[PDB]
Amino acid sequence: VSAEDKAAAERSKMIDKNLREDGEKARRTLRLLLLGADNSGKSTIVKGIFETKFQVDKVNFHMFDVGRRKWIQCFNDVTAIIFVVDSSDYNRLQEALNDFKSIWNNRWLRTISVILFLNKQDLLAEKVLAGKSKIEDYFPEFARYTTPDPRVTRAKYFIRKEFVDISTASGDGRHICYPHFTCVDTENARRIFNDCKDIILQMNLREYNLV
Amino acid sequence: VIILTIAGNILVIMAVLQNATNYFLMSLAIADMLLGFLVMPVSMLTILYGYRWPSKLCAVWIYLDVLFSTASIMHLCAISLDRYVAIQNPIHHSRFNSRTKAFLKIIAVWTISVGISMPIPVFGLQDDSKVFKGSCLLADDNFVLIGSFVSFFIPLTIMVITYFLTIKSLQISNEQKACKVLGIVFFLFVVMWCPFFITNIMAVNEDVIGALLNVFVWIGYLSSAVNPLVYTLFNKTYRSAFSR
Amino acid sequence: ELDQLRQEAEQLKNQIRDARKACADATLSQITNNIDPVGRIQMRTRRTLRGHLAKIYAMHWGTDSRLLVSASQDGKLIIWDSYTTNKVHAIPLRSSWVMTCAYAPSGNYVACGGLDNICSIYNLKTREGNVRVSRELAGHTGYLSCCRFLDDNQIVTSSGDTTCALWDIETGQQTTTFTGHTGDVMSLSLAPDTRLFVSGACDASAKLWDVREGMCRQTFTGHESDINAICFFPNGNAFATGSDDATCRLFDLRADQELMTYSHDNIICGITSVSFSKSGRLLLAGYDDFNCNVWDALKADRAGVLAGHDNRVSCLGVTDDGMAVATGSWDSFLKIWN
Amino acid sequence: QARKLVEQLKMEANIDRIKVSKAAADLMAYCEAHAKEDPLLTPVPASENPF
Amino acid sequence: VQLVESGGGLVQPGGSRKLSCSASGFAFSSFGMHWVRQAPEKGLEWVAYISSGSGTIYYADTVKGRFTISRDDPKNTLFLQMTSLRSEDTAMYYCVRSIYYYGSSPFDFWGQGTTLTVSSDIVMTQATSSVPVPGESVSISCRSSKSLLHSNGNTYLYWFLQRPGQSPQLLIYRMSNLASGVPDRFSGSGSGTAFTLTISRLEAEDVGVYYCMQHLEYPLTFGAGTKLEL
Ligand SMILES: COc1cc(CCNCc2ccccc2O)c(OC)cc1C#N
Repeated sequence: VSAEDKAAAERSKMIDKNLREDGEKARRTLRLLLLGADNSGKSTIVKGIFETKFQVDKVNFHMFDVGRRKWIQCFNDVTAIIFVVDSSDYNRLQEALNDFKSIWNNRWLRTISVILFLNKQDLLAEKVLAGKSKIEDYFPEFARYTTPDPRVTRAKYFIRKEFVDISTASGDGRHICYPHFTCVDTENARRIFNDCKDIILQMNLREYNLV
Repeated sequence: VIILTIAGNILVIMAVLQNATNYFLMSLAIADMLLGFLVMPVSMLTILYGYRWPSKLCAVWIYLDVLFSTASIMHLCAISLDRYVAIQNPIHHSRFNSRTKAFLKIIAVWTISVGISMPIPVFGLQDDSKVFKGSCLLADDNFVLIGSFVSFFIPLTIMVITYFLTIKSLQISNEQKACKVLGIVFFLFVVMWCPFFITNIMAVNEDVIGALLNVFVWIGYLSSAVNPLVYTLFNKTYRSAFSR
Repeated sequence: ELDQLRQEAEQLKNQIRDARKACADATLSQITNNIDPVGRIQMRTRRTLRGHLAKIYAMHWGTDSRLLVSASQDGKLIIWDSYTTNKVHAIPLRSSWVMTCAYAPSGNYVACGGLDNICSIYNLKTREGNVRVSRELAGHTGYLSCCRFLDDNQIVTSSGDTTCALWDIETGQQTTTFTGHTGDVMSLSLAPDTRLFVSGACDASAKLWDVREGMCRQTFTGHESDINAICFFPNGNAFATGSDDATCRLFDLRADQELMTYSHDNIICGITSVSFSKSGRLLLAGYDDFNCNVWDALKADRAGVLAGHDNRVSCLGVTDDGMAVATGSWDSFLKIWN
Repeated sequence: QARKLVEQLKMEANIDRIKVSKAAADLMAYCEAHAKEDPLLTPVPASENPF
Repeated sequence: VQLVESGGGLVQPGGSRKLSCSASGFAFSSFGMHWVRQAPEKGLEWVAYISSGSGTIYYADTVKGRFTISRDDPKNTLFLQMTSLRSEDTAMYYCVRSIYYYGSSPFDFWGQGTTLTVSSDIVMTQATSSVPVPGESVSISCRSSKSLLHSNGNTYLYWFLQRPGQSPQLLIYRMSNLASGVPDRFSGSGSGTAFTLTISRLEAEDVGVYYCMQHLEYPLTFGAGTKLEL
């Protein structure tokens, strides 16, 4: 090789050394993804593309939410998905169930775990305590369901149960859902922290051949 | 015993799923395969010759075997420790992992193994009194006590403490499948390794002790053979590859 | 009002089908029967260029055919030298998400865009030994899926809001917008003359667009699902498309109708790229089974298979000389075959 | 919108067409006239090959 | 871009002096600096080279062991330390910047020179010293000791033109390519061991001295040079 080729090889080596450091620094953060249709309040859980960034106990989190079959292949390395649903409207609950069914049984997200967030439980309380609108009108099977004011507890347990039923029909045990009943609540970061810790724990158990 | 050991080590190495951990499994399999290839054929002849020695090959043989056995158990101690840090706090364990840790752990275990076995050949070559007593069996009480203490009295204490802490930390079905597996592994290891070293540290009817020593060193060889199977037999993909 | 419009549209569609079904007297596979086949060809990987830390989404050969760009999801663009496997330049992007890439025909500019709806242009040959942005072209509504350089001052871009546009770089504003698509536009291919270009969308129909006038010319529909890639025969009078039905098709311009379909019973996965050879006989294709196939374009009989990756293949490129072929993948390693 | 749609279809309706024999013949003639230059189809010597 | 050199002046023999050069308006870290000194009655002679990041250092045989070269990226400065001076070191030193990558052009910019006065090898020679000549084409030929054509097919030859009382500037790199900001009239043609530079439609202010330099291997050796007069 001549002199120029050795100088060019030196330049390439320096380029690579910089790339490695950037990669490790990138590797020290945890990323998420946020989904919710409308009239759900996605922005008020932790109070082209937008993004936030927070921290708890010296761990750094990143959020991503856009404003959908084609760009969803990009997000198949994130640690967990977040799914925010409303709980006071009875007209659109079937639409939210169908949307959850389409996300849960996708082809590129077959191993990504979901976190749920059922919002506005106090509005549910007031709307069910007034008695003007009944759940039996929209869901026929609600009349026979009995819980395992008691009315609010029965109703919310029914609403949570149908989502978990969609979840356990065919999952294969490689990923799971983590329901929650979020209200003005100020502890929405500790819950995500604990659930992400548990997710990584199950991953480590799976890698060490114990399971 | 020889056929089973060689076949298990060979099949596991060929199948290996190239995660950042299983290089450690291949290394352990290599050490076990090495002990079977050289140590098993010799010891077999000695039992047949009724303690006869069918010279320059004696002293070297005693050292070679010590280096292998020491590396094997050292590998088990390295695995246990790592496993504990992956269950107490998983996030900070996924932080510090740069796919280069395996190279560091492999170099560290092998380095310690050569140093402990470095002394036996030099001493044995000079004074055959230590090596051959025409039985080619070690004699020195002081060295035996020191060697047994370093090889088997530090790892037992480490492994026992780590097992208690991990089983305490794990306590909701996958956790019920992990607890069972850890218990099985620990029980098999201790009941297959303890008797020989216990008896040897106890001594220093000579026929009784000699026959016991024969049976127990063969039990140790059997444990060397069983190690690789149980570690990779609980994974489904390993089973499918093995059947294919 | 509505009744007359629906009836007229139906009558015209029937008229068009009747007219285009009067020309097909003989198929293609019945004309090229007595032709010596290709045989069997074998290509061994000659190089592998490593250094990315995530998936690879794009690639483009230089006009010289010795250099190439490659864009990754880690937010960085790398320019490689194929002969010595050295990195000439490293560029860090503002936004980590990127789905496209291009190399200017002269060699002074590169361009890239992604899930942020902005197409940014970088200038290479400057004083100070830097690589800094020249323009940031904006005005789309959805993400960008493909962009091809026309001159040192014109670009054509295809977005995900069912539209294509022609930008003049200096001023910064569009000069022409092509409309009529009903789904996201996924692929864009230019012509060797650079006066027409074809586009492929997610409603299973490809179109032939004119550049100066700005109006659709012909529409072809023969697929069962969305289309993910498109090319152009080296002659400029035919093009091949690939879809999610795990099948390829060769449409013709003057005859207006499809000519041949390439498909296998064993393969059921969708295609992600397509390319021709320098003469026009071979036709490469990249699937989701982590391997590529080679089709004899005049007989529809397979000829060879390349299998050096572990994850699906994203982009496939052929050099102007035709000396080698480079295929990208999600395993972070793109090799060079000869 | 239907007016624009049917106007587009009517503009697309009148276009020149040719038989398929000629198009396929031209395709195969071009593919055959430039066969001696393709380096991927026909093998080449290692010294001549750049890679 | 701006290159400035501070130092020099009358120095007693055996004394130690330091030359500092500061560069601004460009990224100093990427480029690799070079040191060139010109004798009062002699042609330019290469002195020392420092690689980017201080990875590699090369020195001339004459100044080997008594000259130290160091650079600071944060201060954007280049320093040459000289000790045990002699009588034949009276000269002018010029700061040069070169960047190496495929398709790149080295020795593009030359810094202002300074004055310091005290109290095997490829041999390249040009037969013509002075040529008398506007509107008439001129030809300059530089001979080479050995063939400069490498296995890759790249021949390393550089032509530099220096105007009276001015720093030399790059004209042609690799004997074919033309440097940026240079008029199209200048042309370069060559063969192994024989190189000719042809200029047509010659105009005023083109008068100067032309030097041919080979970059095939260290140490780099400059040509005797040719002087053009009206
Ligand atoms: C003969 O003396 C020794 C032998 C060994 C290893 C024997 N290898 C067979 C064997 C037996 C029981 C259990 C496992 C085995 O692998 C040894 O390891 C530290 C130390 C000494 C001493 N002093």
